[PDB]
Amino acid sequence: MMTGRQARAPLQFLPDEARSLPPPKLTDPRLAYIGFLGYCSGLIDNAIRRRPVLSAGLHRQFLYITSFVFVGYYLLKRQDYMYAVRDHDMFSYIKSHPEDFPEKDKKTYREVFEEFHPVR
Amino acid sequence: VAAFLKNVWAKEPVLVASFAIAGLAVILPTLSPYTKYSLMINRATPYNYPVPLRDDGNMPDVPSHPQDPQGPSLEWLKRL
Amino acid sequence: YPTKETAHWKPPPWNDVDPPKSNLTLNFGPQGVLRLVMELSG
Amino acid sequence: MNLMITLLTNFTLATLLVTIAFWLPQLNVYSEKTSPDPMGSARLPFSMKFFLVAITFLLFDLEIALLLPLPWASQTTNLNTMLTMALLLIFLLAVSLAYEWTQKGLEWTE
Amino acid sequence: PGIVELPSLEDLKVQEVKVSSSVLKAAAHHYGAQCDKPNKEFMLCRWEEKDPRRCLEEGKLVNQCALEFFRQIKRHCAEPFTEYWTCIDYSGLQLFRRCRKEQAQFDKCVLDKLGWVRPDLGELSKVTKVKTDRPLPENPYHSRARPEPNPEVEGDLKPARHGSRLFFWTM
Amino acid sequence: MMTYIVFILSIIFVMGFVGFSSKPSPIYGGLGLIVSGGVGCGIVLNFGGSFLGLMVFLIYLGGMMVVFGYTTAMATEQYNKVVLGTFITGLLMEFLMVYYVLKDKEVEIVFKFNGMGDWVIYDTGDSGFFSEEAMGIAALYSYGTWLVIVTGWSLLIGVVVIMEITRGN
Amino acid sequence: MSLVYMNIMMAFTVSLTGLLMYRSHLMSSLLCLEGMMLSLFILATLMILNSHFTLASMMPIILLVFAACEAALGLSLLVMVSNTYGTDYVQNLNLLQC
Amino acid sequence: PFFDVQKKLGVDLDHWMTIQSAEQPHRIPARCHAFEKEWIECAHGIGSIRAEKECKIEFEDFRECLLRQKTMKRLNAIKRQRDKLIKEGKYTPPPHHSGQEDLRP
Amino acid sequence: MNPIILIIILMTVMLGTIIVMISTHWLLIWIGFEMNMLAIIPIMMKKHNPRATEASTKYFLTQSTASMLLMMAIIINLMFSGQWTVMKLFNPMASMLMTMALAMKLGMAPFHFWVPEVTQGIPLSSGLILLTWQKLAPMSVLYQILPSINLDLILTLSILSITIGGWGGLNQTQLRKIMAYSSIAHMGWMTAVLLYNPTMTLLNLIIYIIMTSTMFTLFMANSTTTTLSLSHTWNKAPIMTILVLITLLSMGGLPPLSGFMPKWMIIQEMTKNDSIILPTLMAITALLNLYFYMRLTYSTALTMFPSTNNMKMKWQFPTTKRMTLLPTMTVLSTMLLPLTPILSILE
Amino acid sequence: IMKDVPGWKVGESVFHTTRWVTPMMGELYGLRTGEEILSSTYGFIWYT
Ligand SMILES: CCCCCCCCCCCCCCCCCC(=O)OC[C@H](COP(=O)([O-])OC[C@H](O)COP(=O)([O-])OC[C@H](COC(=O)CCCCCCCCCCCCCCCCC)OC(=O)CCCCCCCCCCCCCCCCC)OC(=O)CCCCCCCCCCCCCCCCC
Ligand SMILES: CCCCCCCCCCCCCCCCCC(=O)OC[C@H](COP(=O)(O)OCCN)OC(=O)CCCCCCCCCCCCCCCCC
Ligand SMILES: CCCCCCCCCCCCCCCCCC(=O)OC[C@H](COP(=O)(O)OCCN)OC(=O)CCCCCCCCCCCCCCCCC
Repeated sequence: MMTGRQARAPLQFLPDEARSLPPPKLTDPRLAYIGFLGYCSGLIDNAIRRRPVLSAGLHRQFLYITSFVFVGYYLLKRQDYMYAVRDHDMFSYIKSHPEDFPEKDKKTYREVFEEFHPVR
Repeated sequence: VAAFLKNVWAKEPVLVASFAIAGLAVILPTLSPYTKYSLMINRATPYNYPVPLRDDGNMPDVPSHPQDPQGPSLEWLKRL
Repeated sequence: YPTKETAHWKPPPWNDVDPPKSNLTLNFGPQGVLRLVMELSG
Repeated sequence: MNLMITLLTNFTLATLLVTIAFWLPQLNVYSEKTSPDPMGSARLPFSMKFFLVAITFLLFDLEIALLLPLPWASQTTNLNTMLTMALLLIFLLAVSLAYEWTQKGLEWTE
Repeated sequence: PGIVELPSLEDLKVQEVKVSSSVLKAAAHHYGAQCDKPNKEFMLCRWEEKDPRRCLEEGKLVNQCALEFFRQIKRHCAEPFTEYWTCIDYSGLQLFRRCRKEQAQFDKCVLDKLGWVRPDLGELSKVTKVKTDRPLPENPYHSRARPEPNPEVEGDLKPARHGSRLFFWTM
Repeated sequence: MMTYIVFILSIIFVMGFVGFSSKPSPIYGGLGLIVSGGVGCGIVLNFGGSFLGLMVFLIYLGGMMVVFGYTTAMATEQYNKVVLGTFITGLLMEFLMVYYVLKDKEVEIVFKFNGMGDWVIYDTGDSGFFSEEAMGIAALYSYGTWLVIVTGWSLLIGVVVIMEITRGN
Repeated sequence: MSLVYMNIMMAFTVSLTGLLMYRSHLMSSLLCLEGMMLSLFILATLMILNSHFTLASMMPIILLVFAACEAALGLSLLVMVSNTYGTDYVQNLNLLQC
Repeated sequence: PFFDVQKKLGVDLDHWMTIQSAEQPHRIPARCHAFEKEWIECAHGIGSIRAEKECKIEFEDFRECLLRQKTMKRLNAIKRQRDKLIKEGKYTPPPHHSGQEDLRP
Repeated sequence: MNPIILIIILMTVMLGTIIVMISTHWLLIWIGFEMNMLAIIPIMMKKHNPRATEASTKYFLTQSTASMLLMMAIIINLMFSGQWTVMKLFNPMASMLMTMALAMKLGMAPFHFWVPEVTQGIPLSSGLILLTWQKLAPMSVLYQILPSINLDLILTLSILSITIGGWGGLNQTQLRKIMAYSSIAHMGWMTAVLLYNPTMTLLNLIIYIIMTSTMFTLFMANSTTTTLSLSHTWNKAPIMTILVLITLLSMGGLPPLSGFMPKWMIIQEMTKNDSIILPTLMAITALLNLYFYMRLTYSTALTMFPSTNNMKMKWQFPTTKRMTLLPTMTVLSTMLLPLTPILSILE
Repeated sequence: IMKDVPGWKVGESVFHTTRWVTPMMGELYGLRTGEEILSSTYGFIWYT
């Protein structure tokens, strides 16, 4: 849908204007969930090779957690960037086309007549 | 590097001549002084028409006639 | 679900390797003189 | 037009000579010949090596087809790029030949 | 669409240079030196107008300046020229290299009686400059107005309002 | 008649494909594809593609159909109704196309096609001291760098793949 | 459009339906496949020579070479088939129904 | 996925053979160079959705340059009316359309 | 095979797919498909039995026919457009032929008829390549030609692929044919959302590649190619039964798993476009796929089929197989639905 | 010639633009004899 937006600057994971946006905190619940996925990957890696699941390879489990947090941080940054680009294009388009977005007359319910349907 | 080269020239001279001729073919255009003249002759061969320019008023290096002094010269091609 | 059409189908082999299911004999005859029977493998 | 006339003339001369070769000695009323090979009746054994030299021909002939515009390509203005790509094509033909060598592809028809 | 406008047959009548290709090629370098100016006016007009109907009168000047080139050969040096284009005319590829003594006689006779100098190797292929009085074509392609582009992106980039807004995800 | 000659060659071309699409035997199929390659080469020659037509001879016919007839002669040990029926079917389809486009000067099977001879679509200028086709093929080494890289790599890999899949090991 | 394009496209469809309706042989199939490639060569060539698009004149040669290499691959596949059953019959290639 | 590696790295892998209006060897123009240049300069930057309706004139000009279908249809009409008037005897060709006029240059 | 030659051949497969992805010229698209087929042929004939040679012959015939229809579509595009940009197609005949050619390359029905054969004939690693990596390049071309794809054609191919890949796997006891009919159904799911939102096409492609790579990696880890051989896993490797359980419950689109993510998002982009009948019928037809996934989980994880005596020997040897990315893919193919709005990275 | 045909514009350009278009072979040598046609349209190709 937005393929013409990211075509003037192709193959940029995070563009320069992405730095205008606030990055996710390191205590992001999504980033904590991806770290939990790293912990689950470490436990499954010890379970498939018949290792003590909590004991064997604390260095390996720690690299699983670290690698998934590291990849997921940049994935969350790009995610927040692309939703901000979506909203920026939306708001610029509504501002540039006022005739396609008229201000509606908000009527209170003293004028608004709804048909009543009795439940009996 | 010395006994190996004489050994492969004794056993397989066709392959030694092959790799020697191919190695000269690779390295020698980078070392030849006449490689530049190939470029300069191929770009000086006029396949198309030299479409002239509108004299706006300031082109001091473009001639008005082919026999004028300014412009590209090929005295290097005649003399060599 | 075996039907009447798919009833002659046996399952494939376990290593998926099927069985594969002669060399040339020449007569360089008389046509001194000598007859030869050649068993050639190419 | 001259070339089409020349091809038609050569085909007509060849067909005339072939017709004379296949029909002039048929008029001989010599004799009917009663009951008109190293292998007797065995099937033709497939040789893998003949097919290998044919496909090696086909692939190196494709590399030749890439090499055929070189007398025209030497006339370019981008001669460094042209020289690099020409030496790269002949080098890839040589790498095809070296790989055909060292994996025993050129064997018993070397 | 519209009707294409062609010139009448009176506009195309001109005294044609009715000489053969060997006569042209034998007289080629002196034609390129001496008939330079209206030829380059014509070819500048021909690559700028991109329409031969706008280039006819200049072409007539070419067809005027060529004939004065040949009459001035015919008034002074018709015999060495004829001997030269005959030898050019014999060859199948029309080689200059087969015909150097006839070229030498023709160039000697032209340099004596008319003072014309043959162009050196590399000169007739020079890109020259032409001083014209005709205006530059502001639209030689007859192109119409291009469509106006889409509006750009501008301003600061605020974050997404209430996150992604995907059904229930609060970030 | 002579102004339609490419068209006439093209008709032979279509006939040649029915010479082997009906598939009589792979050796008669090879012969039909050889005659088809010759007439299609002539079609290429008549637009001015001399080098491309000689590629059809040297590489398609003299290079590749040689290998088809070679491999076929190593099979199909040496000694139909459907073949002749499909052959006359395709022939009658093609001559109905000929008759329609010659009686109407317009036809539409899938696309619209003119019925005049294809000499009309040509250019009325000269290319100077070069063939534009020859110089566009000479451009393979200066402008066509990436194309030469991927083509030579595919041919090298083709040699490697042919040696792998025919070894049996 | 031009009248020769009609015949080259119809030749492509004839060799298509020949390649899409096998009789017995795999070699006749590869012949129909290379007839398709030949018709593509002729058609691309007549377009590129028609429009005087100069740089695409190297295009059909490439279209030859790759596809001719493709043919080589198919021939080797056929030979492996003929190194199992003794023929190149397409009805012998039914071990993968189950 | 259109991973535009060429625009990212600044290399020109295949853009040169893409259009007829590109840089050709020895400055050879295509037979529809002007029509394709006009269609490209019309349809540039505005997107395909706008370009299908806002550059229809340039694209019809360029397609009719390529295939010459309106031109050949007009030649069919002229030649067929000429053949009908020849068959009816209402028309004769001129001497310059018979080969008896010693062509121009 | 020589491992150097194996590395060069796999790099040539990847090179052909990348050349399809990164090129702007149609001849380079065709060249990428030719290079990809020409290099993947030895990966299919790796073990050198007549099933691999037959499978490679069928694959060669279908992909060669698709490449010829692709080049014909390209040539008709040069007729009616005079140029070579990989973009929309300027003729509905060339659009139809290119959509047919890419449907033949993907194995979408009714051109699906080579996918359960060839995947049966070739090893599990080459079938993994065929069902994951060989779906990338035609979906890239379908991504870039979608302004000219006819709607009824792509939706007919999509629903026909979903229904035929659903009814295919119900009769199957061979695991590679199960993954093949699952491939046909999921490619129908990918191309159905194509003209509406191709980001969801990319999301479905990525999640399908993750789940298929997980299932083939489990099949290679356990060395099982049939349902009844996969049923021996609990007596040998009990964790692998849990892994095939959660991955096959993921592939059926059961929440809260990640394989529910694409199809839901597909419905989420098709009810916006006022198509209500079509995603409903597609979702109901996906229950067939989930039924034979449940059949496999019953045979493997949720019951215990009888094993043999020689299994007691295999208790004494741990798995020395390089199960590459199997924990990573197993986690990603199951626990990714709370990260559903990550899909905006594909926009 | 085109006096009888209703609605015919003589010399009407089939192109929308008023730019000069290079004449096609059939536009120039259409109404002429087949000898001049063949000499102009396959003369150089068939020459020897
Ligand atoms: C001074 C500098 C330092 C400052 C430090 C500040 C922080 C201090 C505390 C440090 C720790 C912070 C932790 C993260 C923040 C709180 C996140 C949270 O609770 O979100 C509430 C979240 C929404 O509730 P809320 O009332 O709207 O928001 C409260 C806050 O404002 C929530 O804040 P929010 O609005 O920003 O949340 C954003 C959004 C809010 O959520 C939403 O917008 C709704 C959509 C969420 C996803 C729903 C997916 C549904 C389908 C899949 C179901 C998955 C399986 C379910 C569980 C299976 C068993 C594990 O979250 C997400 O989109 C992330 C996805 C869900 C993960 C939540 C974080 C997990 C961290 C630990 C991972 C360990 C495993 C956890 C369970 C894994 C499955 C979730 O709750 C849920 O969605 C329910 C699911 C469970 C949530 C996880 C609870 C975290 C603690 C777990 C400890 C026990 C672990 C036991 C062992 C392992 C499992 C067996
Ligand atoms: C860098 C320049 C360009 C190089 C690429 C272009 C090459 C052009 C020529 C094409 C060559 C294609 C074929 C190459 C095959 C090489 C492998 C080979 O033949 O090895 C076997 C051979 C011994 O032969 P054998 O196997 O015994 O044969 C049976 C009959 N007796 O083994 C040998 O005979 C040994 C062969 C290797 C050593 C040769 C050394 C030659 C050195 C010449 C002088 C230096 C030249 C500069 C370049 C050096 C490059 C190494
Ligand atoms: C918009 C999308 C753009 C594109 C995004 C990226 C797409 C990624 C597509 C992945 C395709 C994977 C294809 C298969 C891997 C390639 C290498 C290979 O062939 O590995 C198999 C190999 C063969 O070993 P072999 O000796 O043949 O074993 C036979 C048994 N004796 O070795 C083995 O058999 C070892 C056993 C384990 C192998 C596991 C391999 C997993 C590979 C896939 C990882 C997941 C995909 C990447 C992450 C998601 C990205 C979408």
